[PDB]
Amino acid sequence: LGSMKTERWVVREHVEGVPDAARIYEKVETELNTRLGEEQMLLKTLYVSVDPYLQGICLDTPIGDHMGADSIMQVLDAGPNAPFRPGDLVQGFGGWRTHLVSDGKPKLWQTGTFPMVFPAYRKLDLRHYDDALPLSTALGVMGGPGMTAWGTMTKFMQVRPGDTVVVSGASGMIGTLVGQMAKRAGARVVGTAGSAGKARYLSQLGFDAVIDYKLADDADKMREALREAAPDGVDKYFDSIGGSVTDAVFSMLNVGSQVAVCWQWATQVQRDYHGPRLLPYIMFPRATIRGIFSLEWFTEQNWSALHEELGGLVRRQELVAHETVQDGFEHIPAAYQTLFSASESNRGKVLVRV
Amino acid sequence: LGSMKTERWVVREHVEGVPDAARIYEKVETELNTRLGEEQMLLKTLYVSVDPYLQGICLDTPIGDHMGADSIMQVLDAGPNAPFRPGDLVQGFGGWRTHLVSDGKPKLWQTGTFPMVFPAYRKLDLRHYDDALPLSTALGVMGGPGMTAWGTMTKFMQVRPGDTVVVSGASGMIGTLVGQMAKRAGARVVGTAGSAGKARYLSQLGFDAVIDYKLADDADKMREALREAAPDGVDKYFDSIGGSVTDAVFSMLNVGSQVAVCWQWATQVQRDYHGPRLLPYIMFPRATIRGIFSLEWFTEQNWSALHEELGGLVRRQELVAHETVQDGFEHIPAAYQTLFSASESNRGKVLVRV
Ligand SMILES: NC(=O)c1ccc[n+]([C@@H]2O[C@H](COP(=O)([O-])OP(=O)(O)OC[C@H]3O[C@@H](n4cnc5c(N)ncnc54)[C@H](OP(=O)(O)O)[C@@H]3O)[C@@H](O)[C@H]2O)c1
Ligand SMILES: NC(=O)c1ccc[n+]([C@@H]2O[C@H](COP(=O)([O-])OP(=O)(O)OC[C@H]3O[C@@H](n4cnc5c(N)ncnc54)[C@H](OP(=O)(O)O)[C@@H]3O)[C@@H](O)[C@H]2O)c1
Ligand SMILES: CC[C@@H]1C[C@@H]2C[C@@H]3[C@H]4C/C=C\C(=O)NCCC[C@@H]5NC(=O)/C(=C(O)/C=C/[C@@H]4C[C@H](O)[C@H]3[C@@H]2[C@H]1C)C5=O
Ligand SMILES: CC[C@@H]1C[C@@H]2C[C@@H]3[C@H]4C/C=C\C(=O)NCCC[C@@H]5NC(=O)/C(=C(O)/C=C/[C@@H]4C[C@H](O)[C@H]3[C@@H]2[C@H]1C)C5=O
Repeated sequence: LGSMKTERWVVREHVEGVPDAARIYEKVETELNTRLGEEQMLLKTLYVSVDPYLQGICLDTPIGDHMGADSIMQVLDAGPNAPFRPGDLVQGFGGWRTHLVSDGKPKLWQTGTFPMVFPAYRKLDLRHYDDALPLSTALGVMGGPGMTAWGTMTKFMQVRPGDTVVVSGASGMIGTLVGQMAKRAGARVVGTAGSAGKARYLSQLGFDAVIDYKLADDADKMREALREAAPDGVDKYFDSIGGSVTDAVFSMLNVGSQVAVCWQWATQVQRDYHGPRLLPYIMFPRATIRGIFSLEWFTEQNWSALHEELGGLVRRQELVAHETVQDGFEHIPAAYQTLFSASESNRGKVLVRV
Repeated sequence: LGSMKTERWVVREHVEGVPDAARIYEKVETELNTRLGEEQMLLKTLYVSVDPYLQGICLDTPIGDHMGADSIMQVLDAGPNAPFRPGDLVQGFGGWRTHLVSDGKPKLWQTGTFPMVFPAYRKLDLRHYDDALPLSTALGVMGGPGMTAWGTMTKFMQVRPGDTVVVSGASGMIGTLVGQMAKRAGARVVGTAGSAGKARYLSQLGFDAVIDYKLADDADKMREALREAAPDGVDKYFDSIGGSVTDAVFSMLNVGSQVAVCWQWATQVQRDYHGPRLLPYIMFPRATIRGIFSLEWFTEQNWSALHEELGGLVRRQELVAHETVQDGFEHIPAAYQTLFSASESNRGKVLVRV
């Protein structure tokens, strides 16, 4: 009847808007019972992801509980019917915890806005990873974010040569992957970034035009920047921002256009709940708008196609998937903070190697 | 060579909001030159359509111009290179005029909000019509509105047995037609209507619930009636109204739900331009939203299809395509006004026999 010392980051306090990592999260020591049920496993956390969607996960986490997050774990011990053996690497929602016990089965997010179901843990096979595509990429381009970009661009958006594609929130991993895929499919690609460096970075990834969303702060100034960046209209919009940039894009939708709603940062994070009605603007364009919830694509078939298609382009150097690996379980909230407010210096997926 | 006296309804004044049809329009005598260019035809108007979408056509029509509308016409006289011969019957955007000279070719709506192109005149064939499917159906179930409903239900929405289908604006020919096709695919069809007498007309047509949209002023009041009317949520939504009813339906979208946007009466007519941001409610449901602009389906193949699929069911009494034909050219604007003020007595498509 043993037990082990583990550390955990827990939700101290609920604060909406831009969260203040130093204030919401407290690092505690915790005794973990190492006694396993017949198909439970004891796991060690090797990497964790920090993502903006955690802001609204946290505001749904009971005070005192650990911060959920996507992670890479190694099995230390396992009961006789556990899905994985000791040594196996898994990707799943381990959280900001050094170690944990779980059977890796799918689990409801009880206190979520929706009845969301966190996926079963995914076995990672080392043959898929090398120095060009390290194991850590199971939290980025070979993970949720990659699956979001690749799934949208191959199961919904049909970018054609000549199209103008708008990507809001382009500086992040998903945005840059969508842009680079769109460019490969032959499109003019316009993005929004948040400073001259980031906008230059997107220009080095192949974006044809980059608009500063800090300068163009309202839909009118934003309408101006789009009309200059996209003079023939918008065929495809990959939206992570919402708000007044999305209001702007909807005024200039072309016929048969397609909008993918991946996130609404300006609503979720900036509490912008009311705005110009958008549906009156989509009838003549005959525009199709599809909500994106990439969990529906987490199948073994899609993960292989991901590693074939997307892993290939990354390895042949036809496609840049950049990540930023902060070291140290104790710097997890400092890494998370650098997503909001400190996006300067931040390229791609931010991970923490523990 | 020669001329003939005609009457025309012209736009004398622009009035926003709900139309004042007696203040907007003026009936004039107009001498038409009847000397025909080589592809021009002289046509005589048999029926005209009055529709809510005419409110926007009007506001885009220069003062003094004639009011455009959908009509059934008959070729009196035709140049040698005309597309049709005298005696031929055609459906086209002839307008509130007793006679006109046109060449039947597609025409750009110069002054539109959108660069829309009115279609070429479409020859009708009297063989195709009997007492069950009168010639006037070329302005209803065998015309515009019929092609809007049928096209949506066979080209976009995949209604499957067990769905809950919600139709805002259900009393008219389009909502009525959607519901009946949805019911034939196994759905539970919920609607809205404005009376008790139409509420009972829809139910008797096979609707399982009918909210009264006048009782339901609010997005709150509308959620409650919907929750009741559709307890398992919405999988399909045919929207003609927008506004607060649409804000309600978007709060209870099921997974893989489809929304088709037909009109936004609440914004177009009632001038409600702001509301809750709706896009942030579609991501988890993976809702698909498609603007409708049925002009895209006006193809020869699609008409023959519409005749055969619907003309069967309508004729065999399995599909109710009622119509309300007002008599008298001098009454066209009064018939148009009832769509907005006195619909309690209308049934299906409103036309005017000239
Ligand atoms: N529905 C789904 O299935 C799904 C799946 C995965 C992810 N998501 C969500 O979708 C988003 C996209 O992923 P990502 O990796 O591309 O995220 P991300 O870009 O890392 O999010 C932060 C970035 O967005 C930019 N940004 C911040 N505030 C902005 C604003 N108000 N207007 C415009 N841009 C702004 C910043 O660019 P600068 O650095 O240039 O300031 C920053 O680098 C994430 O927020 C994630 O939570 C949804
Ligand atoms: N996008 C396209 O391609 C396309 C093509 C054709 C038509 N449309 C539009 O689609 C709509 C449907 O066509 P239709 O022929 O069936 O017209 P309709 O529904 O007969 O239009 C007027 C009717 O709508 C109802 N109504 C008025 N205000 C309402 C409200 N606030 N909420 C709910 N219902 C309300 C009234 O019904 P009660 O008598 O029950 O009050 C009235 O009978 C029209 O708006 C039409 O212009 C679009
Ligand atoms: C173990 C795999 C992990 C599980 C994580 C759960 C993550 C998903 C859920 C994360 C947060 C959430 O659901 N917050 C409350 C709603 C706010 C807001 N409204 C939405 O509709 C929405 C999303 O729809 C997000 C989708 C994320 C997509 C992302 O890809 C998933 C992560 C995935 C990589 C929002 O954020
Ligand atoms: C000759 C065949 C005729 C040609 C007519 C032209 C009619 C179409 C045009 C009618 C009005 C219009 O274009 N008004 C300006 C936009 C306001 C508002 N925004 C929209 O996107 C919209 C429509 O999307 C309308 C679609 C109608 C659909 C209708 O069915 C067509 C008529 C059709 C039956 C709106 O109403």
